[PDB]
Amino acid sequence: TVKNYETAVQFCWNHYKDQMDPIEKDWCDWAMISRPYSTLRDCLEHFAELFDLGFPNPLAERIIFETHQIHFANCSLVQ
Amino acid sequence: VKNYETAVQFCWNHYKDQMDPIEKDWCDWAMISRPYSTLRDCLEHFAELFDLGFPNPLAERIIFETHQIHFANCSL
Amino acid sequence: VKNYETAVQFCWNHYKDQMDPIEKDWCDWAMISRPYSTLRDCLEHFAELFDLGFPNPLAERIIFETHQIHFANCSLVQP
Ligand SMILES: [Ca+2]
Ligand SMILES: [Ca+2]
Repeated sequence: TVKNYETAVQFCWNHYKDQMDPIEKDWCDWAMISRPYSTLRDCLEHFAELFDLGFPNPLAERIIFETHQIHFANCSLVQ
Repeated sequence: VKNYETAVQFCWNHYKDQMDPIEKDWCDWAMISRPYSTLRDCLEHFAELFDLGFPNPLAERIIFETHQIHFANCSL
Repeated sequence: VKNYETAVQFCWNHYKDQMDPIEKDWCDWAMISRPYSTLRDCLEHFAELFDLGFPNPLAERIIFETHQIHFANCSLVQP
């Protein structure tokens, strides 16, 4: 039922992974992958405002660092 | 505070003074967000005051810094 | 620039063109803010041009790259 920020962040991440898991072959398609990533960021900020925490905030930024390490860090910058 | 670099140091020290006594709580994400927001507000207030963009490379180094010393070892 | 990825290379190449002649000043924070602000504005402009979110993963990889090659080892205050 989502009643604090930590569990909100889990909610956002879970929705994000549901998008990212089955499209591994396109993680470095920068234009395409910008959509689910936007939905992650925006979810993170939406729930930051809902719980009156600022944005960015440390948990949100750990989450953004985590996707960069697991999805994007070893992508080529030109396809 | 004669310039941006010394304003950034001023911001950074008001932040640490808030953070050092509450090491136990550095991974209480809700709580810790407050002093962190003050640091960002400070970094941005002084950026505009010295007519520099935000984010900017020095402000970003301060953000990496606090992630490295306060939040890196935290369970998510 | 036929797409976002090539837009991001134009931004990045223009940035390096301004940075390379001022290597002795990469740690002059107030000074080096100008070319960096232009880089961010360039990344955001083309982002909005191609109706992608900003920030986005590719743009963030460029940010990380300048932090790694330009600013990682600078003193936080000049002598
Ligand atoms: Ca805009
Ligand atoms: Ca779009």
